[PDB]
Amino acid sequence: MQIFVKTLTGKTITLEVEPSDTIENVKAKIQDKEGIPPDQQRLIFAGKQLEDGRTLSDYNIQKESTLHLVLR
Amino acid sequence: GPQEPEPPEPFEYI
Amino acid sequence: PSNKYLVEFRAGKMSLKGTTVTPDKRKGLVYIQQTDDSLIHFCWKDRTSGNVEDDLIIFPDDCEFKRVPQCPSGRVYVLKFKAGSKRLFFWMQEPKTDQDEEHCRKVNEYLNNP
Repeated sequence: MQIFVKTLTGKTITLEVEPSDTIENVKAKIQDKEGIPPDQQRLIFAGKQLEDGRTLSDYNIQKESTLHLVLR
Repeated sequence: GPQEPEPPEPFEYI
Repeated sequence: PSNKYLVEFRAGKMSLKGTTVTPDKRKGLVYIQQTDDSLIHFCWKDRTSGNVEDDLIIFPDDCEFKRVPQCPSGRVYVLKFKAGSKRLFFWMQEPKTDQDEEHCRKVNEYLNNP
């Protein structure tokens, strides 16, 4: 499924993900596409910071959702 | 202090 | 010196089950705070315990904060997440209504402006 990742002021990217992808899998995909190390990424959706160890399905993240990326 | 309002009644939201 | 809330007002919570929204009777406080990472937090605190029990990080276009016209016995507002089904309901606890609309404006302005 397609989702989007966007910083407040930065580029939008699309990712190809599955509901079973973990948050750390998504951070690795962002690193592959944008070069941002996972430790510098915070992902937020629907008011919640997404925690390592959980899946997209755990957070009810559906196709075409936008995850908000906050960088250090 | 001035009395705050009482809670509203439950209502339907669809 | 301590960082201060951008807006705050007394309000209780309500909960939706099925199609019925029922009030929580507790005294509470809605506030918006910007943390020093520049993120905007929409929060609700229990005024009796002082415990912050909701703290959501909100980005522009996540949400709308709107009057709910379906309730005539209170001033009920909903924080609606535009992309899905997530809703948080509140009922104003200020004794008078003369800052309700300004509070609503300020919530929307702080949540939706970068």
